[PDB]
Amino acid sequence: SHMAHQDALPRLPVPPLQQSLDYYLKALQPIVSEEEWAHTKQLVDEFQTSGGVGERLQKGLERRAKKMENWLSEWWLKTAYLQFRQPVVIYSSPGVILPKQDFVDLQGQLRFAAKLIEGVLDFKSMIDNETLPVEFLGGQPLCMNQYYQILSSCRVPGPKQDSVVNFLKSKRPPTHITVVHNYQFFELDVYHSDGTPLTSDQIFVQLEKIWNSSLQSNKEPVGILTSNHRNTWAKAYNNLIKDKVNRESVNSIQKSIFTVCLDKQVPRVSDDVYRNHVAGQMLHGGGSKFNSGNRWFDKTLQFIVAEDGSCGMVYEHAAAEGPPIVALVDHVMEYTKKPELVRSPMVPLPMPKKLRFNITPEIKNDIEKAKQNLSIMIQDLDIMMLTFHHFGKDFPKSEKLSPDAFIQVALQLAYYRIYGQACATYESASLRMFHLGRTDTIRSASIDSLAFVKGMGDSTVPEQQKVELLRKAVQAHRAYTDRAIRGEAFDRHLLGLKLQAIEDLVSMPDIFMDTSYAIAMHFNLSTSQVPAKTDCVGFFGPVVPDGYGICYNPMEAHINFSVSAYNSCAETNAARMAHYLEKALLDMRTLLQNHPRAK
Ligand SMILES: C[N+](C)(C)C[C@H](O)CC(=O)O
Repeated sequence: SHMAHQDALPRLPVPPLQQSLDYYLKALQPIVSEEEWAHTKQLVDEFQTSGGVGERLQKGLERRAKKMENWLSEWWLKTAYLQFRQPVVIYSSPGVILPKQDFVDLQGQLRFAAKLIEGVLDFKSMIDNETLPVEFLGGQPLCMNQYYQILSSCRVPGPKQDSVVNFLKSKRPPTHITVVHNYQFFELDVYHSDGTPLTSDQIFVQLEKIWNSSLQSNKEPVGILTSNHRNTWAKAYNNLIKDKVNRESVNSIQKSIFTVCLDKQVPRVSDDVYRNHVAGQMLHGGGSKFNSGNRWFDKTLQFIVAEDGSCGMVYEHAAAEGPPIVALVDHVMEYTKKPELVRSPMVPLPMPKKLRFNITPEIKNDIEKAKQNLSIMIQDLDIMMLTFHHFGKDFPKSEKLSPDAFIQVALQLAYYRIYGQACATYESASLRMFHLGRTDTIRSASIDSLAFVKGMGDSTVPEQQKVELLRKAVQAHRAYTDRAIRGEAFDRHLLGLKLQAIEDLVSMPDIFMDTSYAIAMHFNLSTSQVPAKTDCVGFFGPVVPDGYGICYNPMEAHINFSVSAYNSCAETNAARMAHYLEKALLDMRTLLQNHPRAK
């Protein structure tokens, strides 16, 4: 947004070596053995010894920060996503489920879909004009650069590493979106000649023509190719755009402000697994026979409107971060409720261009391969959506406790109860207080948390002592959260030293080849909060085979949880973890309330 605003932002810092290495050792203690900790302790010293390797790398990062807006920007985007060759589906692109809608027929589906498009465009006008209210936290400005990445962009396959294209602010910014129905894509202009955007009514009419221009699911699901392994997809992608029409269709999708998916009717399932499936539809689409082919997963923003009223979205992480999405969601959902205006007399409206795809025996073979790959993926994903009705932010806040810290500590209590030990845990922290900041790591497994979980279950340790261990565990977490937000966390900084070493062509340092670093970066628990005003929830796959993906939205009197795991690992089960997590949240409340402070 405002130039003055972004110009006042502090630039991402490089924390002091001794600081980050100290925090590093503290965070390792709860997850490694003493031998492993002792050895890592020795390696940590050698790394920071006078005139040693650590210093040369450290100064490298400091120089790097003087010559760049953000010393970590390109590096994070590159190593976390563009270089991640796993399919973006389930493994990277977050899935979001919005509050169900009440439409009961097709027309209601097109109507809502239309309202939503107008909603996003209203949100877009604010971003174009730079009128979107500048944001703050505690009184510190927050970078607004993430709002410019989510629209009119698209991930691009690469034989070695992908890339991201953005056209929001080009000479001829896009004015069309892409709509896909029954696997067929269309190019729909959402603005008139005079810049004014179409209306909810003008949109609905266009979507109707599209619906008609694809009555049957009688075409190849080209789009499903975007969900295969990035290396496989890069080859199939290249072979796909060897054709002029294909290339032109693809090109149209890449520049489209965003994509809207009008899903087809799917079989009915028992109620107790209904939410689970809906999430599946938003996360991955359900598979080859359902709506997976009704997607273009490279697209930064994909809004999904189900046939049964459900709806949600899925964004590609390369160019999308949490904050923008949350803001867009809240603003759009609210807009779809704001009463319209008298129908703007209808003016002549063109036919939405259909983006055809010439199929060849090779393009068709890749598609069959993509169906098969995705199918395996879905069959391995274990999801359990938990709606914690017991309480939300109200309880923790009435106890003068941060709800996020509380939930995180509950999760630690739940994991320990199941496995009898703690594990490397990750919780997304927003680095937005700094120019171009995306995220840093908050480590939920701490000295205090383990102390709390052990004691919590120790028959000898008194309830009163348990409650004190709990309060310490929560506060420790909150502090870490605040620290990570101010750039005092250490994970990104450690990554930087390593990358700096590689860049300078220096032998990989011992500190990184260390078993302890392998364990510290192997996140059996991957988490993130979605602090939305809308009663929605996010979800994503575990970052490790034997791990869980947990995402939550704390509401006032309840909490929306998503828990994911992989079937290929017998030691992890979604339901069980969700079941324990609930019990952990409740035992924590019971414990807190039975041992108050004073009167
Ligand atoms: C899901 N997870 C934590 C892997 C990615 C986060 O949503 C974004 C981040 O932490 O950079």
